Amino acid sequence: TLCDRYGLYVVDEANIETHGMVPMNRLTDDPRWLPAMSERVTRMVQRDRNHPSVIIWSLGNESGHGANHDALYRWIKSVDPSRPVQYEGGGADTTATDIICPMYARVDEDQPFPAVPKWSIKKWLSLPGETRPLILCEYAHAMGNSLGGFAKYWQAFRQYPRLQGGFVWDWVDQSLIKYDENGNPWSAYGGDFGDTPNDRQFCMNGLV
Amino acid sequence: SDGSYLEDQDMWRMSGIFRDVSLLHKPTTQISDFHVATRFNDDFSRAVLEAEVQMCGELRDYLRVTVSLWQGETQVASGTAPFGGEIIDERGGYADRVTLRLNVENPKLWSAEIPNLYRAVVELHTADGTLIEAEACDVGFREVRIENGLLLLNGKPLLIRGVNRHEHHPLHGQVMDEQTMVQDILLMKQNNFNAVRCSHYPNHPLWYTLCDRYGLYVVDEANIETHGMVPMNRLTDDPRWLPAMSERVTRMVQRDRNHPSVIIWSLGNESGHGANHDALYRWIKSVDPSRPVQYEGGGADTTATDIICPMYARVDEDQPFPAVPKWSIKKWLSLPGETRPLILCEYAHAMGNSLGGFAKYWQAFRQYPRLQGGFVWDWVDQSLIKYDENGNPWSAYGGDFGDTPNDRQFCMNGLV
Ligand SMILES: OC[C@H]1O[C@@H](SCCc2ccccc2)[C@H](O)[C@@H](O)[C@H]1O
Ligand SMILES: OC[C@H]1O[C@@H](SCCc2ccccc2)[C@H](O)[C@@H](O)[C@H]1O
Ligand SMILES: [Mg+2]
Repeated sequence: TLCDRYGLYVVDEANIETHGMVPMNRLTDDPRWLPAMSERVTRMVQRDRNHPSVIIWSLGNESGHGANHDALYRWIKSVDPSRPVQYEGGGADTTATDIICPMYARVDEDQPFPAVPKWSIKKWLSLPGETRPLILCEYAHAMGNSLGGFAKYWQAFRQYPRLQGGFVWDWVDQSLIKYDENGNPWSAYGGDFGDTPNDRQFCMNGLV
Repeated sequence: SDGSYLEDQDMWRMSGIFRDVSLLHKPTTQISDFHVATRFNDDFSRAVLEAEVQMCGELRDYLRVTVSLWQGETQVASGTAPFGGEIIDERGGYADRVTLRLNVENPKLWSAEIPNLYRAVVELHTADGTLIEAEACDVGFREVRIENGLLLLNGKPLLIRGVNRHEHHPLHGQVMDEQTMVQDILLMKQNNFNAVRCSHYPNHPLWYTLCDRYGLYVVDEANIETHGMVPMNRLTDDPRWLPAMSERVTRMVQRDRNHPSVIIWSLGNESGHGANHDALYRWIKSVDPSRPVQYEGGGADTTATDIICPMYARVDEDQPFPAVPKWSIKKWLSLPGETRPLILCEYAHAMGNSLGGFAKYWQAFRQYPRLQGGFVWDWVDQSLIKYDENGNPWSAYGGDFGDTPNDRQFCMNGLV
């Protein structure tokens, strides 16, 4: 409602992420989990499809590429043809996305990982056969003293028509407040609650 | 002559009988044309050589054509037939043509790395075995196609290490001899070049034979350039010049279509974009579907080219001219709708102390699949020799012969 009234474009995303599985698509390639995944996608679309600010649907995040993703991509295109669908898993340019949507691809430097390479964004555009627009779903990881080389993304976005921008990672630090002996507040991060294992200060990636 | 309007190439303007003169004797019944084409299975393990032969003179029932294929001294394949093609339309077929098909198993493929050649002999003879006349040419088995935005040879993507070359000699002007041609080919291969662009007209016929034998890819180019017109397409958009332009394109293709080294046809150079170029692009695709056609005029990516072929586009910097912008080559590839390969028909102008930033092109060629290389401008300086008072020779350039107006030292752009 607030994004409709003030004016922001929204990507609305299904609650599906299976990052810690080995391999990452162990559940999203299994037909026994197709029921559980379909409730997460179909109920989001039935709730939010009347909002003008929602311009793109997303199938979730970091769950590899499985046949369950293709089935659900096609379900949304059929019930709601008025918005594109994006999905980054399985190398950011599978048959389950309308937009190439890499995370942390660099402007000029290739990172050739096996099965899921991250090409430079200028090169990705022109691979044999490729016609889709490119919008980075995560770029410029703002952890601590960061955003070096930000100008280099914005030079490329303005020069190439099919580079249509991206979403910085991310808005606000996820720190929590703890109290010392004198009752003075302090900012705490992973591991400060006796939680173990933990990922320490990786929870603070915000611009604010 | 009015033909001078179509020959405004950047070079010395000279005149005369500057190539060979010869007499040829043929019998009255004679081979008047022949074409050779090669087709492959998916992995290049089986080929069909198809030969079309046409005759002139009086057709008789006893006339026969034999085509044989030789590898060294070993005969590899042979075929024989009487005249009479298959039915073409409601009125019949060509009584004065025949098509032989020869199967070849595990052919050795031609490329610039390994220039394997066969020899095809065509014999017109009587049914009882008397020879009337024989003709022959060198055959290279290779396939050139564009697939999914890449130029492929024998199924693999090419990287063109090319140069532009003019026919120029400092003492003899535009007269080419064999010794000069061989010297240029050895120096090119010794400096890691694999391709040559005939800038900007068909070459002496011996050039294509040497490129077949030593191994260079050739772009063969029609003698059409109207650079000094305003606007540049004033003649190539006029239908009254369509006759003159079509003779320059159709006669080049009828002369050179049997050479394995010729892999790409070009419609000429710097003549804007006119409806005459579209008509002639389509003529070549129809008579010779086995080679791509390229043309740079009118902004390097018109409907008259299979390859985007800019001249002097930069690696990273755009040059946005009105109507005919030169995009950076990395950006050109990804413009909305664009799917073709990109090969620069001229880059890295080598005038005087030059080629700064050459490494930057080669970094981009190796990183982007659809950037498949380019032709440097150019091979040899076009200087001429003059003599001083003591008879000592010196190298001269535009304006040193009292020629005016002239373009001074712009005639020297060579790597040698
Ligand atoms: O803010 C951390 C980022 O971590 C990387 S995993 C690679 C880095 C990593 C892996 C394991 C523990 C800590 C960091 C994700 O791809 C991003 O979406 C984001 O969550
Ligand atoms: O070697 C000179 C080059 O000149 C430029 S025109 C622009 C430069 C120019 C124009 C008029 C006179 C002198 C140079 C051509 O496009 C090239 O193909 C090549 O011929
Ligand atoms: Mg010119």
